[PDB]
Amino acid sequence: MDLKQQVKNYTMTIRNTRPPTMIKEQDKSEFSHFRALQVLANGDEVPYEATLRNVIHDGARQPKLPPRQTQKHPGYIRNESGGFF
Amino acid sequence: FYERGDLPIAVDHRGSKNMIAWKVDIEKLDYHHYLPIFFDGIRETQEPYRFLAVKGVEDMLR
Amino acid sequence: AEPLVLNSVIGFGGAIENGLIAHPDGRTIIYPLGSTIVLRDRADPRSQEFLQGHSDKVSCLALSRSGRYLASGQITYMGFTADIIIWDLESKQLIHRMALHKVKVQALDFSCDERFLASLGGQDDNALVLWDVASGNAICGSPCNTNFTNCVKFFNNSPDKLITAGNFNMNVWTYDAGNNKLRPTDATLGTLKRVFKSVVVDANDEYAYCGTTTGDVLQIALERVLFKNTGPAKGNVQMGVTATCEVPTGDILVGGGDGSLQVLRTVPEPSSTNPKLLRKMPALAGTKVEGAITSIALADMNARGFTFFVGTAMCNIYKVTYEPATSRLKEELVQTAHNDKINGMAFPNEYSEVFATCGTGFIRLWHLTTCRELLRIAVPNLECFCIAFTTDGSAILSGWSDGKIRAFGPQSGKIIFTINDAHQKAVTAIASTADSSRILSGGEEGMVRVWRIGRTSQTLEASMKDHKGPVNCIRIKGSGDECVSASSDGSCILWDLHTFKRRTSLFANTFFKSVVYHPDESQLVTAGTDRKVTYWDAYDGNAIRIIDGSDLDEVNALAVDRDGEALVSGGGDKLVKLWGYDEGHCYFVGVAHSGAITAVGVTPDKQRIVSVGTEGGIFIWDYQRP
Amino acid sequence: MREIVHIQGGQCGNQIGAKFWEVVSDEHGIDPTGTYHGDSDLQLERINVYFNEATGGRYVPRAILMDLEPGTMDSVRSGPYGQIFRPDNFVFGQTGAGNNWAKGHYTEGAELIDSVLDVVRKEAESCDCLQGFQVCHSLGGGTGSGMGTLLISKIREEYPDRMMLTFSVVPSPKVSDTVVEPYNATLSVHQLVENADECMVLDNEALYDICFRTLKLTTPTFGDLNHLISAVMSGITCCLRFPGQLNADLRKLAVNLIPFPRLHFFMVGFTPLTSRGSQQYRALTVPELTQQMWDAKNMMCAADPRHGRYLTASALFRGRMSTKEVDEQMLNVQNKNSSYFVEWIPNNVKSSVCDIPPKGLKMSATFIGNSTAIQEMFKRVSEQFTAMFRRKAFLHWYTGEGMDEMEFTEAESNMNDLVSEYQQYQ
Amino acid sequence: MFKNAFQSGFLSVLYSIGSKPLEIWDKQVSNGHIKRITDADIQSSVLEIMGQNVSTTYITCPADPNKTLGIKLPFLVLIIKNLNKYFSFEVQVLDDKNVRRRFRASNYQSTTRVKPFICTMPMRLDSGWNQIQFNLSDFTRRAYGTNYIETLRVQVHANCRIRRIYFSDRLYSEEELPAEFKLF
Amino acid sequence: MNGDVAGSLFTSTYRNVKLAGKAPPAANLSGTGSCFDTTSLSPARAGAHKALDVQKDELPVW
Amino acid sequence: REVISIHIGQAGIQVGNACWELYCLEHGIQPDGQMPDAFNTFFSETGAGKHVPRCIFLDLEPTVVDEVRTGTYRQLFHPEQLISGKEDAANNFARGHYTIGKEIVDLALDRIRKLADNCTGLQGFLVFNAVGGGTGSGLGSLLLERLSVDYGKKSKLGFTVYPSPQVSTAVVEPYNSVLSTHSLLEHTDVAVMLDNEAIYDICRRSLDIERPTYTNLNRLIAQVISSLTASLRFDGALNVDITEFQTNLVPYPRIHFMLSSYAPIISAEKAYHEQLSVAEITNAAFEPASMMVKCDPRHGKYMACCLMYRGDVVPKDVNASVATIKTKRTIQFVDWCPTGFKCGINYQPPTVVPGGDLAKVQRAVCMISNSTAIGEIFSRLDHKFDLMYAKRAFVHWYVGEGMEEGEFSEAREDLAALEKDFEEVGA
Ligand SMILES: Nc1nc2c(ncn2[C@@H]2O[C@H](COP(=O)(O)OP(=O)(O)OP(=O)(O)O)[C@@H](O)[C@H]2O)c(=O)[nH]1
Ligand SMILES: Nc1nc2c(ncn2[C@@H]2O[C@H](COP(=O)(O)OP(=O)(O)O)[C@@H](O)[C@H]2O)c(=O)[nH]1
Ligand SMILES: [Mg+2]
Repeated sequence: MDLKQQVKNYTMTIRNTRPPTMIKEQDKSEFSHFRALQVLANGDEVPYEATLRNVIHDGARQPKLPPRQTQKHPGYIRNESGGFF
Repeated sequence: FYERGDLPIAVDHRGSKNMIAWKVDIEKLDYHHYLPIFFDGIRETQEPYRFLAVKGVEDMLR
Repeated sequence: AEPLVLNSVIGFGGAIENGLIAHPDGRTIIYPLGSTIVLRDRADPRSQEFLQGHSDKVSCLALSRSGRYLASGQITYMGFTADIIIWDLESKQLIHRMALHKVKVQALDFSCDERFLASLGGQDDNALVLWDVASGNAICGSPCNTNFTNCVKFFNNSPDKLITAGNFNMNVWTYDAGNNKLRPTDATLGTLKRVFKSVVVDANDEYAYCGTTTGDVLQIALERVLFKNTGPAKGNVQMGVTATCEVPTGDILVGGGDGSLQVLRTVPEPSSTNPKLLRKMPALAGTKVEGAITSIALADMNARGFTFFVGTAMCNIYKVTYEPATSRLKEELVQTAHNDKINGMAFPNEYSEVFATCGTGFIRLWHLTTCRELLRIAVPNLECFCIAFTTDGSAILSGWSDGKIRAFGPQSGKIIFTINDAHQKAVTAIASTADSSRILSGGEEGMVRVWRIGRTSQTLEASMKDHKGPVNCIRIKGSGDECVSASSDGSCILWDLHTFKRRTSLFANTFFKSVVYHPDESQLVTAGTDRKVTYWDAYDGNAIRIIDGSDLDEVNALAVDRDGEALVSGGGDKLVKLWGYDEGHCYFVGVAHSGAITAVGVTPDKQRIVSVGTEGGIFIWDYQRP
Repeated sequence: MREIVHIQGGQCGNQIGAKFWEVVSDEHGIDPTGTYHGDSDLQLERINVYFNEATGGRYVPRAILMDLEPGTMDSVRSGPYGQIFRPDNFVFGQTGAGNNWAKGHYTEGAELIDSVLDVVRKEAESCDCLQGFQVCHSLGGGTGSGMGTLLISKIREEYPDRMMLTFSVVPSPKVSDTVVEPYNATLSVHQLVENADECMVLDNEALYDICFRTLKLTTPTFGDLNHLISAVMSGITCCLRFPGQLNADLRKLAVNLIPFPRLHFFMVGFTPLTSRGSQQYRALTVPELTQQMWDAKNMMCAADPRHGRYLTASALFRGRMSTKEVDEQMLNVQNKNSSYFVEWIPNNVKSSVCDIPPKGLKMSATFIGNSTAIQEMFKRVSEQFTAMFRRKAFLHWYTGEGMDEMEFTEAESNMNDLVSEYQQYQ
Repeated sequence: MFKNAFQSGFLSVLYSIGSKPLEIWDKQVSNGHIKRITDADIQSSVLEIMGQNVSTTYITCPADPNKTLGIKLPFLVLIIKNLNKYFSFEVQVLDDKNVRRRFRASNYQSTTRVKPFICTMPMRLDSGWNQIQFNLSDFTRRAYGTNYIETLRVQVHANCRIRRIYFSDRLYSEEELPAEFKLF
Repeated sequence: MNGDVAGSLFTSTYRNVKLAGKAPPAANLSGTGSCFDTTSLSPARAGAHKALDVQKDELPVW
Repeated sequence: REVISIHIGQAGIQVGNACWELYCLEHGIQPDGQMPDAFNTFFSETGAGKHVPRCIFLDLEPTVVDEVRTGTYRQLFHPEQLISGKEDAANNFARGHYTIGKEIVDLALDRIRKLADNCTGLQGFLVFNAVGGGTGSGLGSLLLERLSVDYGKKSKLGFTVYPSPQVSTAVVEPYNSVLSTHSLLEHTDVAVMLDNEAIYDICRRSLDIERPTYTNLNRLIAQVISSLTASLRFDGALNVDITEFQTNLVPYPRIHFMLSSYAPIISAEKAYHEQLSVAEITNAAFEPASMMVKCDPRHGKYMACCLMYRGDVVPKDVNASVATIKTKRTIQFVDWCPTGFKCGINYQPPTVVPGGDLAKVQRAVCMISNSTAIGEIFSRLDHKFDLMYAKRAFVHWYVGEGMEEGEFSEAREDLAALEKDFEEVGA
């Protein structure tokens, strides 16, 4: 409707046409990290830095909660006739 | 031009072959500006467009 | 009964303030694991003997200047006094145990002449108690403030000490043996209302440096306790200053709350030709660290540079060399581990030196032989549960708390597929079948689902809801027909692939936790919170024999050898049982995982046993005959 | 998209606002220096409501500080989360009014309000689609009540189509700090009923009472009282800043709670409030929240709601909850205590759910009740005012500055017809 | 961009009252400055572009130079303040022959030239605030036999105080104009 | 265009020294002495730009 | 045969968030918008390997809308379908119908214009709105007015959510509901009521979830919509179209308010429990414990009834079932309609949604009927409407927007006239 939303829509149409990307962010690279593994298996003197490679995905938007309890102990509450839901 | 949306055209979607709801009246329209547009649209084969083009040409000529 | 030799150990607690501490002499680092402190040889990664004795998590550490005596305190259940334990580092023995602080002991500190200890404790207690080290006695105590206080430190002459609030105050306490009392004088902050985190006393007691939560270092002149110019002139640090150490020169190395290190020049200077001093200009903006800094310790004395060991809330020990000649910090992380509790681990079929350990927000691919972690992929804020490889090495399946099953590739960690709704809530068990076309899932709802993974789509086949409790484990057979599901109902169900149906149901008084097939599908071994291991006949279902092993608390981990002669068992206690299969016999090891062990396995080539406990630790054992 | 402009007046307003921006910054995960350091991405999408983005990825608050003495400004920049305010927002006098409503509305206003208006107007045009103005101030002080009240009048003269919240503490005789409390409160009330859209009346006696009984704290410093008021203000705008299953805008709250343009004085509550010693023996369920919510000892006013009727009420929940539990609980409290609601308005309880709880808890709520027991408070002040104004006590520091006696007589008339119309609807 | 938008009777491309007025515009400041100040005659925030050389400092409408906004509205309306300095503004338009002409209205020239790609026009202003209406379609029909199709980009130069530049479809009068587009 | 220029003196100086927190340039106080007594008037000229650069030996050679 | 579905308000968009999840689940469409002829009534396939729905979500707050924009179905919807204003109507009918409607409605209908133009065999419209809110009632009525002046002839299936008698989450919803009904009368052709108390009881009683959120409500409402549109989507033994409800259920041009129901609402364990046949589910679809609107039809008399069936259903037993029911006297019909039933059968069974609680049932029934119980509901709303208007409460918000008391009085007497018509027809 407004100029703000219009430019948002333009960007999002472009972003939807593109094929989905598996990684949100990429640390180092698969090839550079792979070589470190090779020199580790071949011998020694490899810093911990090179072998450890990390990847970050989208994951949930929400913040983190302890899990919600849907049901309490069945002894407290029953449906109209009875039973434990 | 239809994408831009400056054409006063819509589909009735009747039980018979649908007709064109003309927003403005057809008689007072400028033919110098529209007839070439509709006649150029006859080449279309996509379902939403060719029907409008042919029916508009028909109606204007009548 | 004979103890099992303990090979390598990976894991340490970084959440504890000022936890990572080094030995004054030679080669020794020491950090707190779940509820036992762990010594390590600084030179070679060979685990040193642990110091047990704590009822619950250790929450503070302190070392004498000489390095003879060590003190630690724990956090306990609400309403039970926490005790400080003093160890001797020549004879590793609990010498003194003293319990005065109600809930938790906030921090400890030794005197320079090692004649006294200081303990401040309790987010609610807020009482400072002075102890003498000669005997487990307390000299005098005083309620500190209205708002709570974080850290204390002794001077370098040691008649006096200084303490600072969490919230809004700071005092210097002098001790006189005339009244046997503590006299406080509070600092004179002009208008500042800062929230202090850490303090360090100088090498000659002229000033002190306290890191506020606003993100600046505050230099407090001692004796009159008057505040002096603030910290970094080039803006504050991105979070609360949480770590502080003093360089042996006239310098201070401060670690901000977001993985930032800075060297700060402490000598004052007036600029703009004024009586006013300018702010402490940072001599060196050290390179960044991924984790929130919590612990800094000065490791070594070298004329060409100074090395520091830096802990992080992400549990990444870094070594950093500071070269004062050319101002630069170089950082190399030497160990990493899990920050939170871990649950579930995985083994690739007939492959040895790979681990899949997944805690909160993280999947980690470990290399067994050296323990050097290889690959870690993180979903931002989610809880991981049962992790499992596929029988073919491609997919690594992982359940999550939001109810989504995700599969990743072992190389490059690229997510291959996801089920935007596997269950209504967290899924707790996931298992791949030998042909890697089917996948079994179980959430807390108690429903077992089967998914056929197509080459581009994944679809759900019939889903059974026998259980009323959360499914705790799921184990498939060699052939695709049979899978058993163990839930907290007190029942274990056997299912049928060819017809999504049940044959029979094993029943126990207590909820079944872990369940394992005997090799060659002769029998089932089930372990639960009935404290009782149970054998079952695989075919018709019957209680063969009930072993009362580990009757004191619940047993939740069963692993079986590849032939089936031995059987590894975890427990609610801290010991790992190693049974013979045909006979109820023990070869167990006691002293490990200060927190309850949650999963255990044995490598396919039968050389090692691997255990993971409720604290972030993975303990590689040596496998032997039963 | 919807924008709240915060205005703080007087010493109380400035210290409350200091805690308010502290809690808000903690919810949206920005550090006390002004950089985002949260983890979830729910917090990025809704900081445009509260923090104009600044170069350096620094989010500075959209607040206008307003007082007359450098003492309070020092105390604002002093404490933590003080370096995040924009220094030019400190619209600011030099001497101080000090418990003189005439000095806050005729002497110093005439030369300070052009400046504060220019910053407010300039801050309003800094955001695109205004939602409303939100002022926190007192009714007893001079620099807070008088200055803020003339500001309210000028703003409602400028932007008549935007909502208006006033978090105003009111005097109580038991906690009576200054002496001309009725002289300041009456004239402020007479102006707030004609300019403010709705007013969330607070009081310090009820807060101290709450910290004595329910919290069971020993020494309730002002840091704690302002912390509770801060939690209330964060509860009232959780809905614009976070998605939920039943979103309740501020204007949505106004139309549900204001049946008549003058019946807009609320009483506020907040739950859960339990000591540490009892934090472990309690559960986190909607009935546990609701029993505490409708309790008369959890209102933040010195007015017993059982001494009157509820015209309308509203409740804003936060946390992963079950709407069936929410509605049936409001159904039970409406059917059990049927005599305490008014009869000619069915369904007197508007409720809402948000999907994000405040930090440190599992679940929370917030009660806002337009009752007719608030006329007890206004009677309690107007009777003091009459006691003085029969004598003309303290009157000359007012009439000697430009104000006339007609202001006081008209204020008495307007307070009297207001409490008479509350009593009529009871 | 702007090709999938609605493009009703009014379309605003830049407005001086917002969280980010220059969200699509790419500023090019050299020997100059850009501000958002409050003018003393309308009591509102205006965007100010002022530089020594008029040719250096400007703000183009679509940020990425290859990306071009497409707008089919005939009339372009600018609300500017005449500061007795040199000021110009330029627009690209598409004809039916799929060629791109440029129309530059300048404050400091007298002649009116017609060139294959550029039509330079003189522009005279009053003293205070003023809204100008351009009538893109008619100017195209006059400078060339062709007619108007699309407006590809717009760019304004230095020494001007601008606010609410917007397109339209009709030569709207004041009483029929809405409020937020009106002057006072 | 300020209606009253001195209306900003106090607040603006106070703001720079305290609100913004910027270092206040505090010079040219030599010889002012105390209040209640006359400041000894220095012969220096305020306007004059007595830089008079002397790079005696720092001058490079052609 | 294609139908487009628009969603107006906070409720409408969330119901649609469940509906379109179920649709792509049925026709096997992954959420990114591609399959790994039956879909053609909902999803147009543009370009190559891409399916876009025939719907527009519109609202005035951006909150729930960009929740969809950033939720699971980002890639599915085309980003121009999701209209969002700037600020709410906020439970104010006049604010939603005159102030902000005048700017948003033209954009809305000139978006659905090119929707219908891309369509070829447009069957009709079907709208989703809650009349208790501000936008769903205010600009929903404005959009319905302008859609009727545009097309007029076409059927507009309205699945509206009404306020329950005692369970309520608003205060001015009597005002909003009456002013919406004043336009709901003469603009829509077929309007289906869906309350919230009735569905709460259903998921408490049969689905036995004790803590149900709106998610579960929207899920089984998506089941009802899919169950009454599957006739167009799939080929059955006896299929009936959307223009049939226009003909077989509306005996008078103004009496179009339909009580809905659905059976079998059965949990996962009760599936193995109960022997699912046709006679009992046709019985279960008639008891007031399984209807979506909280009212008791025993007080009323039926005018017409329509029964959609899905799954393995032969017409013999449905003939026997409706035979037994027409011979029963526990429910009574009106004298103006001897043949009060209309069956319809489709071959495909209803699908299950992973994350739902409904088990895979081989057959299902969806009843859409006409009665005078609705004539009781409108009196219940009108009674509590005049209670508030007796004191002129809340009127100043509307008048301050620009409206008056004239439309209040005329909407009041309109429901009075409708009540007279219901009591006259029931005789
Ligand atoms: N069935 C169902 N009803 C809902 C849902 N969410 C809200 N409602 C109903 O919506 C009614 C109020 O209108 P809302 O939809 O919340 O908001 P609105 O219609 O957009 O009107 P405004 O809030 O003014 O914008 C309440 O009576 C709720 O019962 C839902 O998820 N499912
Ligand atoms: N809750 C709270 N109340 C305060 C605070 N400071 C002052 N007050 C109350 O404000 C009332 C008088 O307000 P006052 O200080 O005169 O406002 P001002 O002088 O105009 O800024 C007294 O009754 C105080 O109890 C505070 O920090 N918190
Ligand atoms: Mg709404």
